[PDB]
Amino acid sequence: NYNPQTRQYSGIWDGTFKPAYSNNMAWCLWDMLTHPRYGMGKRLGAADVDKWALYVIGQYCDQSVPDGFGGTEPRITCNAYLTTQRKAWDVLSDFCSAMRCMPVWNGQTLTFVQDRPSDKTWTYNRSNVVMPDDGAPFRYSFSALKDRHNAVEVNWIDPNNGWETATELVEDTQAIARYGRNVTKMDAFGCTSRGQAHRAGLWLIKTELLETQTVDFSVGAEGLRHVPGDVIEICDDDYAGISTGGRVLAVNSQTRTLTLDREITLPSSGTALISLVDGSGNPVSVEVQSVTDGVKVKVSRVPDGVAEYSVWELKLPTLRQRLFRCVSIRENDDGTYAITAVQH
Amino acid sequence: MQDIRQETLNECTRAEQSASVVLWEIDLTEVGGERYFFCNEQNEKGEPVTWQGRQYQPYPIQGSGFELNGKGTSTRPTLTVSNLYGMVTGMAEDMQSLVGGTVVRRKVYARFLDAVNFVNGNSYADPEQEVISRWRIEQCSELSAVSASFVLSTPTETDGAVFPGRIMLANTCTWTYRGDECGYSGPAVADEYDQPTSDITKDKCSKCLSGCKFRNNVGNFGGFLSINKLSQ
Amino acid sequence: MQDIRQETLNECTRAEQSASVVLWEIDLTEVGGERYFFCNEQNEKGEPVTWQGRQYQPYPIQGSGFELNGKGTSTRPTLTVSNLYGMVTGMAEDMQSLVGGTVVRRKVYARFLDAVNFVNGNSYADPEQEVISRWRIEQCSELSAVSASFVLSTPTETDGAVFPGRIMLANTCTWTYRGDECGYSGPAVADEYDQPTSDITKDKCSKCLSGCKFRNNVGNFGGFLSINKLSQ
Amino acid sequence: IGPAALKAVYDMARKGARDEIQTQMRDGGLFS
Amino acid sequence: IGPAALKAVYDMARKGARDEIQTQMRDGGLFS
Amino acid sequence: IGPAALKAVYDMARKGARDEIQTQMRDGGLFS
Amino acid sequence: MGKGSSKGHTPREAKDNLKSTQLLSVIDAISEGPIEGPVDGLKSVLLNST
Amino acid sequence: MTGILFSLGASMVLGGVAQMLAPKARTPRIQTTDNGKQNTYFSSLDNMVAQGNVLPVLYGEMRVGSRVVSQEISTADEGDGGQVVVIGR
Amino acid sequence: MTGILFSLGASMVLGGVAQMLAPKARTPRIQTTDNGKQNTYFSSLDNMVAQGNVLPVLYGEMRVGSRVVSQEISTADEGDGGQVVVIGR
Amino acid sequence: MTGILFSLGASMVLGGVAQMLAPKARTPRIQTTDNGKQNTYFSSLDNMVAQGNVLPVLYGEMRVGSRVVSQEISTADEGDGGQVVVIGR
Ligand code: SF4
Ligand code: SF4
Repeated sequence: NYNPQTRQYSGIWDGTFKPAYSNNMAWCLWDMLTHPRYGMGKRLGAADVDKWALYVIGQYCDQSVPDGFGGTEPRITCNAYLTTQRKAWDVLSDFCSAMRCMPVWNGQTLTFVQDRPSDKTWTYNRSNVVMPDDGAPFRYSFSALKDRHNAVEVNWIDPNNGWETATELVEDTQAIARYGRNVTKMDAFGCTSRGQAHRAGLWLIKTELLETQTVDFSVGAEGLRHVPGDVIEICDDDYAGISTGGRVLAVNSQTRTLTLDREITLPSSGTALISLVDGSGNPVSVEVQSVTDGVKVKVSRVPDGVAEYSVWELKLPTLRQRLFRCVSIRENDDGTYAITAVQH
Repeated sequence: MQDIRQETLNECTRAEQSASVVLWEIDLTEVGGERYFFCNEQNEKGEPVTWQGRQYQPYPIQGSGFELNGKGTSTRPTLTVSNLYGMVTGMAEDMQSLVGGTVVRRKVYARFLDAVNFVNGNSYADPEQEVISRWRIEQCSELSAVSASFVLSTPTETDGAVFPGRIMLANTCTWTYRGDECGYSGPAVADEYDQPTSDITKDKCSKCLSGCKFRNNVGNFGGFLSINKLSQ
Repeated sequence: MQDIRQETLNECTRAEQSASVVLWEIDLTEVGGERYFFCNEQNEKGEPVTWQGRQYQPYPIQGSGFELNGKGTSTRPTLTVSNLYGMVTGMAEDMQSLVGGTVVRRKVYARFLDAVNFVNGNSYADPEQEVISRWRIEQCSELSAVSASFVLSTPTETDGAVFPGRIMLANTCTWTYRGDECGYSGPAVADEYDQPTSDITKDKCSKCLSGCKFRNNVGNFGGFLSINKLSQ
Repeated sequence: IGPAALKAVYDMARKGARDEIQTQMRDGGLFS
Repeated sequence: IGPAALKAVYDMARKGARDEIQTQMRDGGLFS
Repeated sequence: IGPAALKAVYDMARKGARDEIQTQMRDGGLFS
Repeated sequence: MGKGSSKGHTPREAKDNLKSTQLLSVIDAISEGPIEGPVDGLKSVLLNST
Repeated sequence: MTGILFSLGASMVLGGVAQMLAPKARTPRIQTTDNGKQNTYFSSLDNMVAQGNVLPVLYGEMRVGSRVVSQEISTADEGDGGQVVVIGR
Repeated sequence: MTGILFSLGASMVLGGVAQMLAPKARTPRIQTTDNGKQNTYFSSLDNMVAQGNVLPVLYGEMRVGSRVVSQEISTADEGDGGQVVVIGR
Repeated sequence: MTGILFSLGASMVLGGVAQMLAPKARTPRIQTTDNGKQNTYFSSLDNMVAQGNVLPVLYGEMRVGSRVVSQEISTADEGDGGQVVVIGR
């Protein structure tokens, strides 16, 4: 479907390829991984790499983004002339550093996980996760002072001023007042545009200013669904200070009342939605109407087959969601899975 | 997310669950051997465990260390299997240490297992529910009279690979003989020592200019002649 | 040698001594918060320990690993404080992980502690006797429902620093806006995208030549123009 | 207390080794 | 259980250290 | 024998790690 | 011109006296696979920097 | 089938949050012969020797300098390819 | 609040007694392009390029060569600055 | 007089079977100033500076370029060593 000149897609892809010249970075990486005579085609077949994730990465790479001069340019375009002989890992982590995707081996195929906005997958409250002997279900750790970079110098070759390399400085003035100045040097791979180098530096500065928290916890017997790159929400009662998660003790369909595990208080001037797990197995949000004795609620409708001891979550409008992004899932002998995440 | 079937997720959610069975399959087709099926337990009737039609055999085998992390080095799980009776020795002397074959692992809840296993049958049998993952044997860390331990690895590993990979040589051809790039298909001509021959079994190119001239295929020569004059 | 007072040394050399009290003060003034005082125990009367007029609060806090060695890497001591009731979480969401603030540690013998603490009073009270050391919070290695653990560091650490540190750039100014070297002090002129404005809140230099020309301050330009012609 | 103690000590030794390498990497250490 | 436990733990620690260094040297590790 | 054994084993592991790194630093080792 | 192969030339000025001229013959190996070619014909070929 | 399980968050974050989401790009080593001229791994503007080196790969529009396979100097022929040739004035 | 205490003396003297009282000075890497010329980190006598490099610091009396900010060639004016201008013989 | 004894076969083989029977030869670092010229540690064909460098050792028949101890330019004497010398035509 791809049209290299106009960078436009026609319809739904069918899994077939055609030969053409393009600047797209995703298909440059695909050519790197799976070409027989010079690339890595003999070790790594075409079935081991998933062409379906590279499709959406290529779509993300071709969107129109403003440049400084007032025009519009694609985000990422591969312009490279590779002359020296390096390790395959170095070239792979130079191709995956420009489009900011981490190459992780899924169970069956090698997949690429990119950093673009995404929606939540599953919610883990204090009842879903394993309680260690210490007594702390979640353990949060933060980034260091000197690891929060503020100024980056990016090298890129200049088509206009002769193809000699030129450096650009990206800075954050507000962050420097707080954390001091932490300077870093970086190279932009396949860069021949000033806007792309500036965005490459700005991504580091913003991701190290904004996302500074990680969490580690264990989830038992239902971690089969998770692979690296999933985005999950954490509802920690101790962190928030208010009860937001539990399990259902009894359901009454005729009166539409749920007896919860612990007492809850309705917020003032708002509507609270209680998440429920349907008999089919997909979350179904329903709007809370009243709480009788703290334990009992009165939902608008009761989803079909809400069994006893099923996870429920309270979604207040005031509180902000706490999303996370998995980076490792260590299978354990006890049948539990240890999950590590970084703020999203 | 892996596209796990709905019934498997419902089984994962429940408080009281059925047994979890891991079904190992060792594939040696690429190397030149046959595919072997093993499982850790027998069924309830004292027979090999039957999943679909495979009928995995009982044999002490354990695999530990599997993980899903891309931040650091590769995963490198470990698989341990016993050879008290000398099976692993027989496979390793013959198929060159079982290095290069595939290992496929399936996790199926005992609830969906085939109805042949249980004496009273299973009404919930469903052969589509499983979780599959493929690895490739890398090394045989130990081999003894008690047990034998292999270390697996991902099919896509980048340890010995360099990207451009093609060398410009002055006197030696880098192509593979009779391959796609050499493009030669004809009668056997010479030996690997540039000695004339006609038997097809012992026809090999010497990767030299004379060896290529035997084929009159000088046009497709891999190397670039007379570079050493300039490099000097 | 530290200038320890004579009474403290006399207490050190004795055979039977009084209790040694460590008093912790966490300073968040530079970050923008308030200073917090903690101590590990209550006094003999069941009240907060009063040293000078500070009245350090009782709270489970411990710091271990302090050292004085310049041969190898830096010291990096550790400080552990509990947050069963969520105090540390409240301080960390608000003041950005308490990273950059100061920690000051005082060791005072219970003999010289103030007279308010002891029910019968203290005749030897002397507020001058203490040993002080300063550190800066570096990281929060853990934060859970049971405890919170920080790692301190020396104020003079050389991890992310390079000495010269001034880059000659062809198109970008490295000074700070309205700083000492830029030397601009006047009405708001432009935005960070070289758009005209008059609000003083959103007056920012774009570090570009046009952004500097808005100020008519080209003379003090940080960068050096037309270098890329020679570098080419 | 049997081989389980040996396995636990091996895991702790590996963790200590990683921590020591990361400590030595920074300024002033052997690897710097 | 006496100093013999300390000696055994030291030997296991050294083995773990060698294993960790060799693991780190390969592609993607700290030393690569 | 409680967490104290874990802490002692961790300290011994760190000592072993330093010793092993210094041993491998000299001629013939991995780091040479 | 064509994609698979191409040719171009700029004519040489005629001589006046009876003198011979040297000739430099160079072959360069640009890249590996099928590449699309020059962007603007002979203008994309630069000797020294002209 | 036993051991101790640790938490990797503090160990992972030690480098930086960015490195957990995307690897880091490589920078060539510095040589003082260049007088501060800075190099990159994906561009090369000069003609290099051939033997023992790899054949490069070009992925996008760019100015290229290429490895030399042949180079010689000889005497040029007077004929310009046409039937008519005129020598001298 | 427990552990084992070790002795550092045999570990500290493994490098040398001199390194225990004062750090060691750094030596630049050797490059064969110089034909055996030896460099140091506190001297440079040649003019280097400007962009992307730091502005140097000079701490004592020394001969210096410095990064170039401008360089051009043009035709010179005949006037020497005085009122009287004489051109030719 | 106690401890645990391990097996070294898997650790020794980890690099390769060849290194167990014979060490590996060293390769000089790559510099881009050479335009891809490849160097080795046992040959040098050019004249190098003398001070601060070692006096080389030659072990077999080979072309050599050697460190310079002296170099000067002066005017040459007319006498060729014989008793008779003739200047000019
Ligand atoms: S030398 Fe000629 S015949 Fe032999 S492999 Fe090379 S191209 Fe083919
Ligand atoms: S560009 Fe001009 S006004 Fe802006 S910071 Fe630099 S010197 Fe000051």
